Amino acid sequence: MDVSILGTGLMGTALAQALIRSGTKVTVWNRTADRALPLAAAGATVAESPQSAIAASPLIVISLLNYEIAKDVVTEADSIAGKIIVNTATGTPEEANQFAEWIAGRGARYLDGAIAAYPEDIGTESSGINYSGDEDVWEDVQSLLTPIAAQSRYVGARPGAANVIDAAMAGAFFNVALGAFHEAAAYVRSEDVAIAEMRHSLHLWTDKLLELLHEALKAFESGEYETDQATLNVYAAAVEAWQQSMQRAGQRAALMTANLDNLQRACAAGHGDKGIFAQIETLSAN
Amino acid sequence: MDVSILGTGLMGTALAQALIRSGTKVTVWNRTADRALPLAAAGATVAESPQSAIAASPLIVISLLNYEIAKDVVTEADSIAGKIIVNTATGTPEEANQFAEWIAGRGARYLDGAIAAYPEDIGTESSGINYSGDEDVWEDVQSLLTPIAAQSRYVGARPGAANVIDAAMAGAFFNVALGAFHEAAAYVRSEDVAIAEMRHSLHLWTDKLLELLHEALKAFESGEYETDQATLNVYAAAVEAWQQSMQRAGQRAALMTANLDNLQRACAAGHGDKGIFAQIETLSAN
Repeated sequence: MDVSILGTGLMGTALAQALIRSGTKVTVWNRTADRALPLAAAGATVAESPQSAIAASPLIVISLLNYEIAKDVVTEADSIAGKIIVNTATGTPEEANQFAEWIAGRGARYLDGAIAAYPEDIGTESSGINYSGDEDVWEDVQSLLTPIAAQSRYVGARPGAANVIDAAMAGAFFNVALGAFHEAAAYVRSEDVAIAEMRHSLHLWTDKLLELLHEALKAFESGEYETDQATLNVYAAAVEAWQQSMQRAGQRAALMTANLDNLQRACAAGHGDKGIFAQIETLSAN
Repeated sequence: MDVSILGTGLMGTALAQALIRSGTKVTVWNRTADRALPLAAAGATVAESPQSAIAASPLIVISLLNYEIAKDVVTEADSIAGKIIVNTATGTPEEANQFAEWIAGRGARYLDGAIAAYPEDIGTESSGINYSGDEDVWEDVQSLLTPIAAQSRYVGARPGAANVIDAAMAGAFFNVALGAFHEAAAYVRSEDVAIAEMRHSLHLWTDKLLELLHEALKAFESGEYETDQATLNVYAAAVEAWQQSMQRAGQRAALMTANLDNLQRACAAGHGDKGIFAQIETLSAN
């Protein structure tokens, strides 16, 4: 089974490159056009149009800026029927559900995608893609798609699901975490301590965070926030003290305040004596 | 050279245990008292009092609740002179600077400590301790202390420095990051997506975060926030969209709002077109 990629903007290219070395006939197409030139040299048919691209292959992997564009690009096909559309655009679950219902109604199969990886990562161990939607579909493309990422996982029948998790992981968690470290290093610099001396500990802390993440997950699946050691109250105190120390250093410490606030709410709603994982119970705006 | 540990409350014990297997004479003491019983069985002289503990050995590693207690415990020694005091209590830099100046004035040498590790971690690879203060001292105890942690680093002549970084790393960064993931997983659960499907990606994301941390660090040392790809503006948009999506799901998304706020300030102060590492320039309360 052969595949066509709509979009060559670094990712799509990487996607393509991986698929060719995996052992598959590949056909590309790009609205920017010239940017797909190199792919030919690799070993990929380029294509006049969307229409010819769609027509070339039974599996179509979209790789375009957003959903609006991908809607517009496969509007130009006339018939997309009996084809598999695999859209790896990041966006809302709503966007993914609308677009899935649309593909379904032009007699096409769908699978929504979300890519945890830098373009350069795609061949290698440091790469993961999640998919959601008709599981029948994922079953029919696993073998063809798993090769291009180290980790490839069907994460649920809701089309919007890979987008929820990509939001959660890349936004809610990842980006905030990356800001937290800015607050951190700014504090360290404001105490005229050398920021460099935070270098050797980085991997200890990320190693520690990972463990705890797994543990938080366990405690979210279970109801069990059994105290065990350091309680909500303990943490609210420690963080208040850190906030203050950060504030006195002349740092808005906004992430910390938000962390504190989250933690106090958990205590004030009477979770003060459970484990930290119980701060989850008070994150609804209510 | 031999050592005495004041405090056996899990950590101190672990500290002790490690020091004995390293090949050192060890002498313990505990105010809770009974809790030091087992250490004897390992191979450690227990001690009537602080005074006898201090007196037993030239190097004294304190391991007590806070600084107030450690002040009170070595007030009871009469003479602490020509001894090395190594205090591994977490606290403010101020607390560390007061206490260092005090030890210095009873003719004793000081080194302030901060422990990135769970008690159980102490023997093993997953362990680090930072020290700050007179570097002459650290030079005289490196060989005796490095064995008990995988990573042991003198992080500056400011006594308060190990406490600044432990605040930064464990509070500003670590704890906030652990909250961010609560916001994350709460969002995922609120879209009736299964929280379990965030398990396999965890180590990819923590692996990614580590790299970026190193990179942020590079860009903080350098002035160089050269754009290179995704700009402040790009990120402010993505995060606003994520916030909204999280909000619409009925989530206070406070960490995200704070992250957004941090990011907008950076743009409004005209960094919109540099790399994300430039959000640091706008964290002062100003």
